[PDB]
Amino acid sequence: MINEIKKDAQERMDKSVEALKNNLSKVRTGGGGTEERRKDLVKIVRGEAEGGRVAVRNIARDAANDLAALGKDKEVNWFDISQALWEIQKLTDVAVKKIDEVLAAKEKELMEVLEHHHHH
Repeated sequence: MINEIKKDAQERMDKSVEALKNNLSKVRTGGGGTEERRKDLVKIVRGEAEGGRVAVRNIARDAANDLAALGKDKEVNWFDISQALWEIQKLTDVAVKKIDEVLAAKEKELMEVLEHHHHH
């Protein structure tokens, strides 16, 4: 079951990160804005990013709990469970780092005034 748990977890986390990108692509200025108005949009995407983090962490937790439940099975090695929990932790770390990077790039896009934007 271990391999399945780890696989599902990677797939669900990848799914969460892609959903975040999808959702963030809807948040946009339409080609310009005052600093204040662009910050309104930044607050929204910050909220969504934390939603992504929550989702990813929830997935990791479900996974760890599914792993621990295997304990009851004497055929399952303690060391395989231990390794698998370490892998789940790595997956969360990678996923959160990506969400953080996605958020930083999105905020910069929202805030930075470019020559082709309508100016205020």
